[PDB]
Amino acid sequence: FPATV
Amino acid sequence: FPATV
Amino acid sequence: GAMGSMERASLIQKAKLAEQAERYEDMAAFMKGAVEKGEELSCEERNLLSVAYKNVVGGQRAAWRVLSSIEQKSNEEGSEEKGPEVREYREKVETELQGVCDTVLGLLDSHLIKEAGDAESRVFYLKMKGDYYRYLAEVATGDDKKRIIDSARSAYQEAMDISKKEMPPTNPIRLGLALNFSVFHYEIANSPEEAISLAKTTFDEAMADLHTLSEDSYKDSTLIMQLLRDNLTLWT
Amino acid sequence: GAMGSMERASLIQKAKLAEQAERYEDMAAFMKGAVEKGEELSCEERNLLSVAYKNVVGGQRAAWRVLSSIEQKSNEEGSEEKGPEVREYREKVETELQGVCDTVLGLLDSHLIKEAGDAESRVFYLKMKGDYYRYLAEVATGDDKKRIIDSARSAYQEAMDISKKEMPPTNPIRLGLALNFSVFHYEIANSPEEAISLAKTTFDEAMADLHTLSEDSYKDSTLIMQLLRDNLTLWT
Ligand SMILES: *CC(=O)NCC1CCN(C(=O)C2(Nc3ccccc3)CCNCC2)CC1
Ligand SMILES: *CC(=O)NCC1CCN(C(=O)C2(Nc3ccccc3)CCNCC2)CC1
Ligand SMILES: [Mg+2]
Ligand SMILES: [Mg+2]
Ligand SMILES: [Mg+2]
Ligand SMILES: [Mg+2]
Repeated sequence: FPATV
Repeated sequence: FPATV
Repeated sequence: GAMGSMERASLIQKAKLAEQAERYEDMAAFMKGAVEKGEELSCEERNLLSVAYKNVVGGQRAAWRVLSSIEQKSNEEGSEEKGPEVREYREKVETELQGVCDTVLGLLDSHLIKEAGDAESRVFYLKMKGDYYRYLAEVATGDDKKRIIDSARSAYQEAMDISKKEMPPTNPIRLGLALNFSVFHYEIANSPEEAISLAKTTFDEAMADLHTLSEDSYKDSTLIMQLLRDNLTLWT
Repeated sequence: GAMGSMERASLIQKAKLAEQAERYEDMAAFMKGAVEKGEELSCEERNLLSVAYKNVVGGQRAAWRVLSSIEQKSNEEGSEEKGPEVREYREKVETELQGVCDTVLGLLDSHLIKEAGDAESRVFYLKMKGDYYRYLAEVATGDDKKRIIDSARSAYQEAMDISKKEMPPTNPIRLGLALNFSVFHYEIANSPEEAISLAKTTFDEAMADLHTLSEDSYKDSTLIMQLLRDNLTLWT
């Protein structure tokens, strides 16, 4: 799963 | 903190 | 009960899904619903009940300790007055914790304990009763504190008496009961010597009975024996 | 609002305590209460709001993915029929997730976005709007799925347009917006090339502007630049 902020 | 189950 | 319309088997199925999803509040609600159907619980079902509430109350206790620490610091000399908020929010978490404990104690009293005739089930429930009175004791500061402590002690003692009569010294329930009653002595009853004696004797009696066990039983028992050792290491 | 009787400052104070105690549901409720006082939020307060809901919805999304996986497996050939329970419980978690998203979108619409005139605040809120439509899109399967996706895209695009005009390429809000809009492209809009192009261009434009920064600003910007790189590594 990709990084988000 | 001590172990409990 | 909001779970009154759901099948017992469906509640158990969903408890297991909730566990997989780490949704412990849901897991506990499903298991409360299952208990409230009024049938006795199997061993697997008793373990689902205990896992669910242990995780819920474990999270509350951790939060309560964080908040209590902040509150205690606010009452040291030279600490700036920040108003009632820290106390209020500690009280809020405390009240929620008490509520969960009262819910579990309620299930045990109505009617899990009275219907539990086999040693393994009766000891399991009475251990739980001691545990949830112990969590109440951890936050108790008033008139009933001694009675709460005694209620924990009484439940653990009944469990101990049955476990010593009816179960082998390696039985994981007997071991876990002893582990937790030992922690009761150390942390709640201000009896560290009793705590140490109990942990040691329990460990040594289990060690001497390991030879009777299968590989799988050996694994189960030694895991809890190591927790006894871990505590003894902490305390000595 | 159950928080209507509590002081704004007390709600903010308690949000911070809840964060320390890892009580993110409480933190979110406190911040909702604070927003509902009707005053604009400071930068610190906007960050408390976003941390609270990110943690709550993050937990729901993780649970939803566990349950969706189980459900998908139950619909493979040779899978034994287990009844409606897995679907029901996935639907339950889904509905709760949707509720949280609708709550956040509601705060943004009433009236955080319309009162936000400074670029940093307006971009922050519009990024949040894109994010919560993105979470709705992740679970959407019906007639409104395209419109939900477009609502995310529209909010992110407005945020992008303001951020490019009004903020330096190293601004952490601009970077985080680009990171998340890139993930929108990859995971929601089936546009991996757009995702990769955006992440790359954002990274390279930030790299070229690092020389203008203090040590502390450099730390903030490079942290998010590394997340861009991490995603690019995942995708290429
Ligand atoms: C058959 C029955 O009634 N219960 C099964 C036992 C409880 C679960 N268990 C354990 O060893 C763990 N938990 C507990 C141990 C002892 C008392 C209560 C709970 C040990 C800690 N990890 C989770 C399982 C096996 C026997
Ligand atoms: C001043 C203002 O309005 N916001 C402060 C910014 C958001 C918080 N932040 C971050 O770098 C983290 N979070 C976000 C970054 C970008 C957009 C939204 C949130 C980065 C991830 N770790 C937590 C803080 C600094 C600037
Ligand atoms: Mg109290
Ligand atoms: Mg003795
Ligand atoms: Mg649905
Ligand atoms: Mg472009």
